[PDB]
Amino acid sequence: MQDAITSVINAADVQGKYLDANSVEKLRGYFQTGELRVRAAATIAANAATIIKEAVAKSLLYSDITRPGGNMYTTRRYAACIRDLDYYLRYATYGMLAGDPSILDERVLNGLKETYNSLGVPIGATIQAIQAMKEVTGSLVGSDAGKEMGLYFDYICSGLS
Amino acid sequence: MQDAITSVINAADVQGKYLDANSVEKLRGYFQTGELRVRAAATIAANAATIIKEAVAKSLLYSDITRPGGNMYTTRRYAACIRDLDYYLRYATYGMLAGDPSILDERVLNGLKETYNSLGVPIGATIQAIQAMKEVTGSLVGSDAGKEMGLYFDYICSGLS
Amino acid sequence: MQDAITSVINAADVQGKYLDANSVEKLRGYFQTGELRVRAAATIAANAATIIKEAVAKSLLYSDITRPGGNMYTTRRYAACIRDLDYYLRYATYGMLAGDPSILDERVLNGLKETYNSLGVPIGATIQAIQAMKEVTGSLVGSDAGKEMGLYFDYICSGLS
Amino acid sequence: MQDAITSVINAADVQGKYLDANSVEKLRGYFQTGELRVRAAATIAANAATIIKEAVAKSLLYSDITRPGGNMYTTRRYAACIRDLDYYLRYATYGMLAGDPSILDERVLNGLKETYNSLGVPIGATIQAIQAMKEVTGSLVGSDAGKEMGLYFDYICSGLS
Amino acid sequence: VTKASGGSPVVKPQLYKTASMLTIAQAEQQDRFLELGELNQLVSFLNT
Amino acid sequence: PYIRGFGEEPQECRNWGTQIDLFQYSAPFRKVPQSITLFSDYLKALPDQ
Amino acid sequence: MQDIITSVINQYDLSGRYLDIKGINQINNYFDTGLKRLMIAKLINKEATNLIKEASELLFIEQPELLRPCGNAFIGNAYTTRRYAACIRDIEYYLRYSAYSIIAGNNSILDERVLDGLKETYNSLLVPIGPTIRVIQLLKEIIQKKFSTENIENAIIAEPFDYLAINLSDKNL
Amino acid sequence: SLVTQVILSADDELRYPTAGELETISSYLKTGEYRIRLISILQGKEQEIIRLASKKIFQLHPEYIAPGGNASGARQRALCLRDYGWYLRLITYAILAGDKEPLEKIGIIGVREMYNSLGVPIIGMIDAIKCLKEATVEVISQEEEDFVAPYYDYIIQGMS
Amino acid sequence: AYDMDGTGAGSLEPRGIKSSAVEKDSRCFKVTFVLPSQSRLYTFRELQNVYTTKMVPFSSWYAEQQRIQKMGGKILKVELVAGGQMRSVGNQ
Amino acid sequence: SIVTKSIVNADAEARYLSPGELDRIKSFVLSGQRRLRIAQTLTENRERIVKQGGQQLFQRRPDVVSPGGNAYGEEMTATCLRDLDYYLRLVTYGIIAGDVTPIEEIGLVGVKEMYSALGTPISGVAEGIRCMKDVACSLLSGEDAAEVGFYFDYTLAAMQ
Amino acid sequence: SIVTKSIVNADAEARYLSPGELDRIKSFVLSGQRRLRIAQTLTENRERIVKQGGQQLFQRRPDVVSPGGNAYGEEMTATCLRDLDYYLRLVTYGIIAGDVTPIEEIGLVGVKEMYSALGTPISGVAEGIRCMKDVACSLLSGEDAAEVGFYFDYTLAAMQ
Amino acid sequence: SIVTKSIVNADAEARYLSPGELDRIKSFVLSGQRRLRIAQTLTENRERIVKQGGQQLFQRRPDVVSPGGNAYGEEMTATCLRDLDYYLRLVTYGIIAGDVTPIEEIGLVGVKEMYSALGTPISGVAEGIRCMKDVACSLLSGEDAAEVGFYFDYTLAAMQ
Ligand SMILES: CCC1=C(C)/C(=C/C2=NC(=C\c3[nH]c(/C=C4\NC(=O)[C@H](C)[C@H]4CC)c(C)c3CCC(=O)O)/C(CCC(=O)O)=C2C)NC1=O
Ligand SMILES: CCC1=C(C)/C(=C/C2=NC(=C\c3[nH]c(/C=C4\NC(=O)[C@H](C)[C@H]4CC)c(C)c3CCC(=O)O)/C(CCC(=O)O)=C2C)NC1=O
Ligand SMILES: CCC1=C(C)/C(=C/C2=NC(=C\c3[nH]c(/C=C4\NC(=O)[C@H](C)[C@H]4CC)c(C)c3CCC(=O)O)/C(CCC(=O)O)=C2C)NC1=O
Ligand SMILES: CCC1=C(C)/C(=C/C2=NC(=C\c3[nH]c(/C=C4\NC(=O)[C@H](C)[C@H]4CC)c(C)c3CCC(=O)O)/C(CCC(=O)O)=C2C)NC1=O
Ligand SMILES: CCC1=C(C)/C(=C/C2=NC(=C\c3[nH]c(/C=C4\NC(=O)[C@H](C)[C@H]4CC)c(C)c3CCC(=O)O)/C(CCC(=O)O)=C2C)NC1=O
Ligand SMILES: CCC1=C(C)/C(=C/C2=NC(=C\c3[nH]c(/C=C4\NC(=O)[C@H](C)[C@H]4CC)c(C)c3CCC(=O)O)/C(CCC(=O)O)=C2C)NC1=O
Ligand SMILES: CCC1=C(C)/C(=C/C2=NC(=C\c3[nH]c(/C=C4\NC(=O)[C@H](C)[C@H]4CC)c(C)c3CCC(=O)O)/C(CCC(=O)O)=C2C)NC1=O
Ligand SMILES: CCC1=C(C)/C(=C/C2=NC(=C\c3[nH]c(/C=C4\NC(=O)[C@H](C)[C@H]4CC)c(C)c3CCC(=O)O)/C(CCC(=O)O)=C2C)NC1=O
Ligand SMILES: CCC1=C(C)/C(=C/C2=NC(=C\c3[nH]c(/C=C4\NC(=O)[C@H](C)[C@H]4CC)c(C)c3CCC(=O)O)/C(CCC(=O)O)=C2C)NC1=O
Repeated sequence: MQDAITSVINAADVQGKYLDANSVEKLRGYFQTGELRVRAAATIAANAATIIKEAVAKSLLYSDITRPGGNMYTTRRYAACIRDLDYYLRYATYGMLAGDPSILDERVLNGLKETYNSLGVPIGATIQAIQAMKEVTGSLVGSDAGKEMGLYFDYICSGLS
Repeated sequence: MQDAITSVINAADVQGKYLDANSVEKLRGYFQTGELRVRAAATIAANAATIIKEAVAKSLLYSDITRPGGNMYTTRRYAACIRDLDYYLRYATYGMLAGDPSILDERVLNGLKETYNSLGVPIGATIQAIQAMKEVTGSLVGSDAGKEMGLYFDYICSGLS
Repeated sequence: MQDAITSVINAADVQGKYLDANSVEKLRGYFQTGELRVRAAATIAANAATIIKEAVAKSLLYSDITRPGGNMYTTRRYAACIRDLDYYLRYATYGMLAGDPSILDERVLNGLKETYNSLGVPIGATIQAIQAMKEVTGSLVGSDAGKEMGLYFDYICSGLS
Repeated sequence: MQDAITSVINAADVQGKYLDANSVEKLRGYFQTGELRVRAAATIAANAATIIKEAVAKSLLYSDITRPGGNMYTTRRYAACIRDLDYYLRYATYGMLAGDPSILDERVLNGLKETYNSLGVPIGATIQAIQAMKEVTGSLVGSDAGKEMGLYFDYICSGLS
Repeated sequence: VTKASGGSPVVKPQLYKTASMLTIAQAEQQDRFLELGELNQLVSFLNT
Repeated sequence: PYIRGFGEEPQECRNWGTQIDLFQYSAPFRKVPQSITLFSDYLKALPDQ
Repeated sequence: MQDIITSVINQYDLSGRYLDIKGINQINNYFDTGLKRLMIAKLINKEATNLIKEASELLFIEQPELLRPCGNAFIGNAYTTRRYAACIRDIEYYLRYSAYSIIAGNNSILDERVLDGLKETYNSLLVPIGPTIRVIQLLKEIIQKKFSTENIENAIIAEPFDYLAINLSDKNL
Repeated sequence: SLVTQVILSADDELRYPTAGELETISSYLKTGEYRIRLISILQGKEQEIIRLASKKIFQLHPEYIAPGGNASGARQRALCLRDYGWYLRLITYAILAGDKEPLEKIGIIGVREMYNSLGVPIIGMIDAIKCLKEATVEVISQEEEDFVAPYYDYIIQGMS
Repeated sequence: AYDMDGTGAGSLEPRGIKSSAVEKDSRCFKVTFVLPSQSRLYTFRELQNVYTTKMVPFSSWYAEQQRIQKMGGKILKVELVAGGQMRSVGNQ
Repeated sequence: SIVTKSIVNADAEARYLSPGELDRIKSFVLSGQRRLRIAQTLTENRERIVKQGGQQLFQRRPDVVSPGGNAYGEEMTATCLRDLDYYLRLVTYGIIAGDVTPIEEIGLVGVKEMYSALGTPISGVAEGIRCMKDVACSLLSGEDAAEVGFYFDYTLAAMQ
Repeated sequence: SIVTKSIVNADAEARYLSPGELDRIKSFVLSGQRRLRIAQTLTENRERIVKQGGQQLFQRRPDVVSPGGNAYGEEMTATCLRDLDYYLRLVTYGIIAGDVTPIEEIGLVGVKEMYSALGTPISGVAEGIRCMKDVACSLLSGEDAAEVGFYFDYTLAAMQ
Repeated sequence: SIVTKSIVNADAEARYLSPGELDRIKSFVLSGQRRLRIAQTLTENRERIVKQGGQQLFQRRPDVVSPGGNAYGEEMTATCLRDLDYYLRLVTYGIIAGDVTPIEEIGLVGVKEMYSALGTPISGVAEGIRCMKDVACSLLSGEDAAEVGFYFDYTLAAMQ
């Protein structure tokens, strides 16, 4: 659980040296985007339910995982999805603010693909839901902010694959 | 890989005792249906291609998995289906003769639902194909023989679910 | 968790026989050293902090695991060491009294080398700390008592390797 | 896969320093026991089949793992045991010559307890077979050589536990 | 048939106590060294 | 609260291995969930491995 | 768990269809033997403490090794009365969960509450699997002694005890 | 009773009673008087039955009656019939409230430690209840004794 | 967060104790009660005193008070030692 | 069903089934002939029970079908009736299982999360099931209408 | 059995079972009545088939029982007959399975590793099974002795 | 940092970040330009901040450097100043992280166990950091000295 400042301090500390010009050079780069990330995390908090409603209706709403036999049939199983998609849109918001994807594999990625295989959850439909959820997130926060929030979505999709 | 006789011998052997009246009582029950299973496996061997042609046309022939984007669009993907449905109708024939579904999970069920999730094969449409294939199999072999062959189809559908 | 008397009773009981001359022959050998073990465990309880302070300063105090980047850099990580070395000097005291190393692998050794690999703790520096801790323990309790307490230190070092 | 000389060279090399007095001090200690280990490995090679025949008859020959239902009933399963016990007596001979148990976990211990749980092999009876095999090995090679060969048996028993 | 498995670790069930035994275990259970009483406790049994 | 060990209480056959794993110092490093996968594979078929 | 009914209804839900008549014929076969499944269960409650006692003596009369010292294999058979007390306790469970499972008409309660980890638990304590399964069917013959003149109660009583036997086996064939 | 088990069992889930449970109350209340008619049959045969229970519990177990046994003496045997009277009185409660709690909140929960502190052999009391159930069959016809049969052998299962 | 997100009947997490406690609530009661175990005679565990008087928070008094009566307990006295009354903001 | 949760109740309590539990498994299986007749009536009346079910639902809630309603157009109205076919199916399961256990873990657990996440008014779908209930109980006698209606109103209760 | 390996044969070949395979499963199950009679003869003749089996084995191989032989003394001779009781049991399995598949994976696969690792002369145990074969075929007619002897000599072949 | 624990605070509470949390991440990053200037002052003043730091430390605690003190001789005095270079480095981390989280898990957690186990007087090293604080705040203006001194006294508080 490290942000961009924590990761910069760790690497500069792990060699026992002070924060030289290169370490502060990245820190200044993070502070420049500090204004963009909060507004990105602002609108995502507002439209959390709307984004997840848009992703599932755009990716896996009417596919036969939704029908009987599919992986999402029963109401408990459907309700687990939007609960499950809420974490991906939420933890991706944390990575967008912290500027470092360490929180994702610390709290989301580890034991995740090994868990879906246990339950039999289709990893293929899961990533496309996150990809569609990444597509709507670029709608709200804009282009570059979508590039930032989108940079952690595919990090989840990559490791979850 | 045990038949009804192998399973009866195993349970009677695993306690180190001889084949008492209860163990032979089930064995006599299996030999009584020995005449029914061969004729059931006889006609299924004859109408193997006809049964699979009837199931796909009755369950998933014109659904939008068949159309572009659906899970069965390309000719390689369509040809994999009837190859894939052939195993279900074939291994179910083996379970019907052996009188024990041990061969199914040994050679079909294990790593199956975990494989379809990898490829992204819809488990919902798969079971309905096997259900429709179970429906036509009761047409050929009769009622009770269909009850026997049908008893292993839903075993595949249950574990594949 | 068996002492020398528990292990002697177990082996004599596991064959269903009484305590013959050979079983009591070892038990008499344990009672002869009963006076030595208590005084050995006496002084080790007194100089617990002094022994661990001597071992770390003699083995791994100034090596670059102590410096930044090394495995023992931060104060939480340094404080975990003397907490960690306390168990080795403590559980070895229990084995010295019980006269049987069953308590070590029961409560120390199992999942230990598999845990240090998870944390990334250097097993090489760990054993040399215990070896140096074994060297100072022979100083206090004497030669033969050090031979007894030393006999369980390398048991930890062997299994932890 | 390191012997005592390889482990001494590695630790002296990993700090980038030459072989000082402490590194050569252990190497001289290994060369002193070089004569003992070969004669220990000599007789064990001669009485390999006799030692394994003595261990199984002394530990698990007549227990109900040997009878029907037990874990060792069928001749394939019995034959796998003496094949399996041969590795423990063989790889322990390698550790006794190399003076370092690195070869055991490299080639025996890893994936071993995770494999016996898959097959359903009783780890409890396995360790007692190795303990009985350790007891007969101290008969042949003597006391101190048995202490050396015995030091790697319980290393297998510890990690296999 | 059971399609999963938690593993079977080597467990030795308890059989009895001994005077040499349990107060090696009581001081163990608190994660503290042997105390003078329970360690003088271990002594005078081995003098028997 | 104490740890309800094996020689404390009538244990159950279903979480025998896992509970003995959980009552160890090695417990806090199985970062993968040991129990939710084990209780779920009890119902599903054999996995691919 | 799942009885014969809920197991039947999940069979038709996975396919997402209503209950046809082949589905209802399976339910009717339970409702016919359902009244017969109870006095089997009611006989067990009246014969419970006895039926464990005849099973133990019939077991140890063939396995005298189970009442003897283990050998150096630290194996859990009925050596000591502490071992004997807990070892009779397991026969309690095999009669109990095989009594519910007679009423459910389905072995769903058996495997998830008895079979799951059974080889796990016995491999830890080194418990006999061979004699453990043989006592399960000594109960089966003992219970079938009461209902013997006809033979449609016999298949009902055999189904739970036979399921534990085939499943606790390391598969020789 | 049975309604109390449904109110309790539905109360720990914070919900009203479901469709199946309200059957279990409705079917129980429709079989109401037949328990009421049955208990009056048994109350008129309590002096009937306990006299027959002392028949076979003591011809089976003369150890207890003999000098040295617990039941030796008049006043020890005097309460001996009283314990049958309380048990038979408890079963009339259990036959009415159609479940086992009046046989379990009283009588069964902790019965062994009661007897073990009294000297009564707990195995002998199991045969005493089994003797009591053997005695109730004679003064009761075949229709209604299997209605009362499952209430007896629960006591035997509770005592072991 | 707080226990009143929208959960009620027919919702995914199971129907349970729902307290009207705000975010990080700082109100706590001083309660007094006896709670006989009613389960020691088939478990045979050691005995513990059942008459307790302790400070329970407002965040979880209702669950505790709902549970103390679950096992036949009797509540002799409770008070709100820490916190205000009718206070819109400030319970945090 | 009543068989599976009467077991798991007595399963948790470390005991067997009481007469109160075994005289109801007994009472339920003799009831099984009458249950299949009731479910057989609703099985091939789904054409009228659903279509007339959505009849009163739109007359009572024209907002959901009006432009802007969730079930607006040819598309959503078809799915608007699809859910009623689901819940009518689960009631046939509950009647044969003698409990809402099939209806519990299908269509009831976490149902508010689904319909809130679909934008559907959960109160509107509750109105739909009530309209189906009047059509269903109109197809059966009074003794049956106290059951078939009995499972609908449980679904009404959990759906709000 | 013939049923399980006629399946796994056609299983591997991606096909169903031919008439050659299904007219023999058919021919085997009609043979099943006669197989149980044959196995029933050897089942309760193990007292004579084993004890007379070890009769000729010691008269033909006195070395194995003489002092120094593997089966020397009261102990090993009991186990000396125990293995014959094993192999006589597996022949009863092969007769009912219609194949040596039960005898294959029990007592035949890797048998030379066991007996070589036990110090037992594997040729000696082969002589024991041949002595049992003459006793077994002497208990049956000519049509049966071509079967019961037929499974022994397969065990003789694989045991050397 | 303030960014990572404002997250893990709102992480545990199952919620997003409030305006109180997001108007301070916002307020902190605009503060980031001024923080790097402050840490840049202490970065290349470690020669004067450490050496004058150990200046007043020995004048105020001559015991630790006198013969018998822990930092006695040419050797320990070099390490005597090494730790001050450590803690001066961690204060530069805390200034840039806007919190003592870097100083918390480095040099503060379990610090009393280390220095007690090294024989070093923990009060003596606390005196050393206070001497560095007067040198550090003497190098900056009043607005900055309320920060750079602010992190030292936290280290003083946790170090006793
Ligand atoms: C914070 C990191 C994190 C994640 C991600 C997580 C996932 C997780 N997802 C679960 C289930 C589930 N997840 C799904 C999800 C899906 N079905 C589909 O078809 C889609 C592809 C997908 C939605 C995108 C379903 C249906 C279940 C229920 C499975 C069942 O009841 O068997 C469960 C089982 C327990 C429960 O939901 O209460 C866990 C623990 N846990 C974590 O700690
Ligand atoms: C009673 C048997 C037993 C042992 C031995 C044990 C060890 C153990 N050592 C640990 C950590 C540790 N152990 C060390 C030890 C060392 N660093 C070095 O350079 C040296 C080679 C070594 C000191 C000799 C360190 C630095 C950590 C902290 C690791 C971290 O924060 O990542 C941890 C992680 C949790 C914690 O400390 O709170 C455990 C569980 N647990 C047990 O139950
Ligand atoms: C070199 C390190 C190493 C080891 C140790 C090893 C073990 C190993 N033991 C096996 C089986 C086995 N192992 C046993 C062993 C035993 N049964 C008992 O009751 C005893 C407790 C125990 C003898 C001491 C048995 C019976 C099998 C056969 C299991 C089966 O057929 O299901 C198998 C399966 C495949 C085969 O034997 O061909 C492997 C791979 N592999 C390795 O690479
Ligand atoms: C509901 C299904 C279920 C079963 C069956 C079960 C069994 C079970 N059997 C046990 C022990 C045991 N079981 C036995 C049994 C036997 N010894 C023999 O020699 C005979 C073969 C056998 C009697 C038939 C013995 C001796 C122990 C104690 C082992 C020891 O401490 O030495 C234990 C450990 C003690 C405990 O109960 O906490 C468990 C959990 N648990 C379950 O949940
Ligand atoms: C409502 C449930 C309930 C019961 C059953 C109960 C029993 C009970 N039985 C007692 C004594 C006794 N009970 C017996 C009993 C017997 N001797 C035999 O041979 C028989 C098998 C058996 C009677 C059928 C004897 C001999 C004593 C006197 C022991 C003594 O004090 O020396 C006592 C001591 C005082 C007394 O007699 O009242 C109690 C309290 N209390 C209860 O609340
Ligand atoms: C099962 C028996 C039982 C009851 C009845 C019960 C009541 C109870 N009512 C409470 C609060 C409350 N109760 C009310 C109720 C009202 N306001 C009004 O104006 C009305 C007159 C009244 C509604 C009828 C309010 C507003 C609170 C919140 C008080 C606060 O936040 O300070 C609380 C504090 C904790 C919480 O709600 O989480 C409890 C414990 N607990 C129980 O165990
Ligand atoms: C067996 C339990 C169960 C239920 C109930 C269930 C419901 C369910 N309802 C859905 C859609 C829908 N449901 C409605 C429903 C309604 N519109 C209205 O105005 C009315 C108030 C209401 C019906 C009476 C609409 C309009 C949609 C489509 C929403 C959209 O397209 O965005 C969908 C997504 C599409 C699909 O896969 O069918 C599911 C999964 N699934 C289940 O497994
Ligand atoms: C079902 C297939 C199967 C077989 C065949 C089998 C054999 C087997 N034979 C054994 C011993 C033995 N077997 C013999 C046998 C013989 N001595 C002679 O002179 C004769 C040539 C020969 C018998 C005809 C002897 C003497 C021993 C004891 C050897 C010893 O004590 O060292 C043992 C070890 C003790 C035991 O557990 O019984 C096994 C496992 N196990 C099996 O599962
Ligand atoms: C980043 C946080 C951090 C700290 C603080 C730290 C301290 C630390 N101080 C040490 C030694 C030492 N530290 C001192 C310190 C002092 N003597 C005095 O009189 C003064 C009161 C005091 C200094 C102001 C001395 C004398 C030694 C050597 C002790 C010895 O040789 O026995 C050592 C062992 C040698 C080494 O590896 O440097 C460590 C690890 N490590 C860390 O990671």
